[PDB]
Amino acid sequence: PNRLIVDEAINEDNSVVSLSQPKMDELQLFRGDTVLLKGKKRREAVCIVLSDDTCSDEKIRMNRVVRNNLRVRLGDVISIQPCPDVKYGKRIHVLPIDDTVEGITGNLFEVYLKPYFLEAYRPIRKGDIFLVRGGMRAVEFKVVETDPSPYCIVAPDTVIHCEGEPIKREDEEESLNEVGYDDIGGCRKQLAQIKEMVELPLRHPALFKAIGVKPPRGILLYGPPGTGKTLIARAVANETGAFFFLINGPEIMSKLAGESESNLRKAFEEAEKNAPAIIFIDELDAIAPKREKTHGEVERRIVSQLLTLMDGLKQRAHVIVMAATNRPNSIDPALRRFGRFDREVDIGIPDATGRLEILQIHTKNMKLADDVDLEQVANETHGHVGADLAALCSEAALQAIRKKMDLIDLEDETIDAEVMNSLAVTMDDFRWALSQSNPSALRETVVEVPQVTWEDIGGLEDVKRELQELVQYPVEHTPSKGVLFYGPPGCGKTLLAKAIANECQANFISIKGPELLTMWFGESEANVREIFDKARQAAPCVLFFDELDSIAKARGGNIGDGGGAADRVINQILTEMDGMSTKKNVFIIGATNRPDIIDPAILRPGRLDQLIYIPLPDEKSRVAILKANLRKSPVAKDVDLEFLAKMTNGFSGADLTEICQRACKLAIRESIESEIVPEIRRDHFEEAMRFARRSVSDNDIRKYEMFAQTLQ
Amino acid sequence: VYFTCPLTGATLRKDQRDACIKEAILLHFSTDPVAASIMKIYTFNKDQDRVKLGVDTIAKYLDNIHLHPEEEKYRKIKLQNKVFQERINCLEGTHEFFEAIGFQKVLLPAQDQEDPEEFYVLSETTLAQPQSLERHKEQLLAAEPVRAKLDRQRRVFQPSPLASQFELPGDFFNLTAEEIKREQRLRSEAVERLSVLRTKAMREKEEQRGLRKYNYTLLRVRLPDGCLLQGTFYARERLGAVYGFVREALQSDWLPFELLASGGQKLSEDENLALNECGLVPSALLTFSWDMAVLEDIKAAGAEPDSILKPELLSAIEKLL
Ligand SMILES: Nc1ncnc2c1ncn2[C@@H]1O[C@H](COP(=O)(O)OP(=O)(O)O)[C@@H](O)[C@H]1O
Ligand SMILES: Nc1ncnc2c1ncn2[C@@H]1O[C@H](COP(=O)(O)OP(=O)(O)O)[C@@H](O)[C@H]1O
Repeated sequence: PNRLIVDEAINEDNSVVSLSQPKMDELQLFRGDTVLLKGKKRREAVCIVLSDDTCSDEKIRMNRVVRNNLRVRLGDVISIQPCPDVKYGKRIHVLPIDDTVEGITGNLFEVYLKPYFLEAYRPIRKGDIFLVRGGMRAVEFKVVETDPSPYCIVAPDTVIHCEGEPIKREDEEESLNEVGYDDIGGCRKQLAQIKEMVELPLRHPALFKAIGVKPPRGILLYGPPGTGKTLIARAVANETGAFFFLINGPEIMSKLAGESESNLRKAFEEAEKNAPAIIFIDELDAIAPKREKTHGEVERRIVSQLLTLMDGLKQRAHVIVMAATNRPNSIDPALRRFGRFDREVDIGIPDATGRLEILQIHTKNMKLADDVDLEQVANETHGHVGADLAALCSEAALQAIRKKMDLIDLEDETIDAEVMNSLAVTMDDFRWALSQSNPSALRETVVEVPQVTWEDIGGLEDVKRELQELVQYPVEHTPSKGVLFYGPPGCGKTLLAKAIANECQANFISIKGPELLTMWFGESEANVREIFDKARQAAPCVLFFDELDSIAKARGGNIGDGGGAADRVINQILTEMDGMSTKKNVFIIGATNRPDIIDPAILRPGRLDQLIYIPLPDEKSRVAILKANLRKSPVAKDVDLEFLAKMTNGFSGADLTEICQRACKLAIRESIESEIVPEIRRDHFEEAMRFARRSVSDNDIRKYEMFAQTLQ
Repeated sequence: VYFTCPLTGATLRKDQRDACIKEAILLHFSTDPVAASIMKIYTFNKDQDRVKLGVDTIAKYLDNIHLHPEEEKYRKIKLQNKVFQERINCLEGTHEFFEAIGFQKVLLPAQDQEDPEEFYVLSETTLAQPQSLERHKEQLLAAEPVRAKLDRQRRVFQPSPLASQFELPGDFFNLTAEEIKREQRLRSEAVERLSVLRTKAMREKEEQRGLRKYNYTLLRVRLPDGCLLQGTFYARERLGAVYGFVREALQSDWLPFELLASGGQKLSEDENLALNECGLVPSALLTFSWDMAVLEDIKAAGAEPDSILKPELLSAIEKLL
């Protein structure tokens, strides 16, 4: 009773914890009340309690600084004891930790302690360690004396003292700058999967020691370099307390025969002695390359040695081995057999949201100017991984440093804290760094949730509902797992597939004609399996195969070669679809502009069983299309969009967009010419109307109508 | 939460408010039928926008006969009129008001139908003196719904050091198999929820489950002198009512001060912001501090500010346990 399980914080502040409101009501404490937390080794910490909409009813959310003061870790239990008697302090003596005050000097109070405590009313207890960030440094302090005891609230009238040599860290105290879970940005889902597999046997070893059931023996982390494969492995070890042993290919391969295998098996022996422990083997493809790809005896032996050491994990209780690779197929398949590394996680490439969070992590200690917009940066840094965003922030810092240091002229071993305090990184420094940074993951496919929403699609009210029913039905109540779109081009086929992914917060995988043609021309149709494998790893996702007839057209379309409607690539797609279940949370969508030449197999039961016709928009839809296209621009009141819609009777949605974009182009030119008008006027639309034409003829519409009536 | 009924003086709970006020209004008909029906129209009907339209349409019928008191065409108000049916007939207490101010409910032949229609017809006794209806019109239009007044229940408490004295059992930190299975099941369910492909409507059905618990709040204020000041507010109450509450509790109600919220945001007395908008609901502690201008003069003069609250409240201070 009155005890909760320790969970991760949402509010990063070091003086506050968050409870679920029902427990604050049972404990009869209010938001902002000061409470004590009772941890292990008869230690306690004092903090303020708030609440949010995400904390579990039976958990307490506290950050790393609070957990370390209590000597507790995620998954442990602490007691909550309100202490309304806490009084305001009169004098508190705070000294920094020596491990973080190196290379920095000057008045630390004015830079760190003063703004940290000033009007903050943070509870403080003697012996507390807390972290104050700023000046591109993370400096933590320990409280050595309090006039009231054993805790108090700092007030504006409280004397803050700081005199004496920095404190040497105690052997039982961990540094607050170590890697933890709060240093991982995107790929939260993948981290959650690792937690499920790894934290249990390490935090609760008795569950597997008392019985014959073994935990997972190893996890293979794969994806582009710089995405957090090693960051996750280190964060998990540091948060759970398991001993972390670092191994990598080059370290073992650089050794001579005998020494190499000895070092590999020695690390495994040390992990058992220091169990619980995690062994992280980086560059798995380098230490254990495919046998058929090497001729040396050393490489063949080291693979056999690793295979035997992994099997020995049945006796090495509480030792888990993790490894990193670029791709699951870059390593000797023996490691991926039942046991060993039979479980793998796809880290992928951070999306726009993840990239923003990664930037915010690297700026924890950075002073930003008011003009800095990290969301705008995250949107522009397409193809970048966390390793590149780390370099991006560092380069922006270095540019800001050079600009000021040229005028500061401070040549010494240390920098006065006030000098760093006044240094800020502005948008011109991130803009410069962006021009110098080059993404390391530009060739790999980037899969994320699309930004196209239902408000961007004019008309098609019934198709929108149909797609929502197809995705919602298997969740609210063999259901179909895919739909083919057919009809005139430029009416929203792609937008519909993206919009349903958007609303579901599902990943969107876009396969275009050139990709299907590349596989066909290069006789590499086997790569289709990799596409479907990504769809599984990306789940929930929408797997969109555009231009399904691109190959049929490449083979003649209207004339034709020696084959039929089927080809090498569609045959692989048809085969792979048969292996995907409705419970994989993957919705497959196709599109074609020439159904008369599509392999009919794709519409056979179990595949793209749904078939939706997307006609040219009617009058009310064309008005909606024009309004949607212009939602991002100023439009004058004299622009009659309904009049335009009445004239553009044969226009597709894409053709109405050309009119809007032409009017935008004309408005821009006029504004530029006047400067060397601020809104799009009717004259700009009337001029655009003189050039825009319908792209789909009446004969092409009849072709689609006849097909629709042929299938019914 | 406790309230006082303005028509009886009784102490009520949040659920007992309508039952006591409605009864007092229905009994009031024995003293002043017009005043009782006016309270009934505004108090019984929850939809105040319709009440405002109803009483405005009634006021027009009364002014119509006032303009042409000698013409029989303005003496009868048809209960089946489109405007009467929508604005007046839909409200409870409007028929009682008409009877109270001299209108009789009768059936008259229609100008184009055999079936008699319902009319409110003004009697000669009241028609002879239009001043009576003119006063009754103003009494209805100037009225408000009757609601029980929220009792602030102003209290001051003295925290006791004994409240935080607790020692844990030796086996406190020894977690059970049932606690481990629940946590591992929540981990497996969290990964599964992240994997599910579902629409926004299905997401809302789950998220929306946390939105309806509270409509009142209890606020506490931590004072420099070690006293805790507490009181009760509506969740929609404005921050200006909290500053007024504290000013009344202070020994010197005129001495400028600030109230700092639990999230680090200072509360502005002159800002029309609700407690459920600034994050002080269902409950919160505020930090009290005097304005710096007066603190400089108080300290410079050698005066220790050792009393924050008025002796009138401190004489009733309760200890916390
Ligand atoms: N997903 C991520 N979130 C946060 N930081 C990341 C992420 N991925 C990479 N980084 C950053 O990039 C660097 C990763 O370098 P390293 O430790 O060699 O790991 P790896 O090469 O396995 O990605 C670190 O500075 C880390 O903070
Ligand atoms: N229904 C629609 N509503 C709004 N805009 C549309 C619509 N259909 C097409 N467009 C416009 O046409 C452009 C191309 O749409 P897209 O879906 O890519 O066509 P397709 O699927 O034929 O390649 C979009 O940028 C959009 O502005």
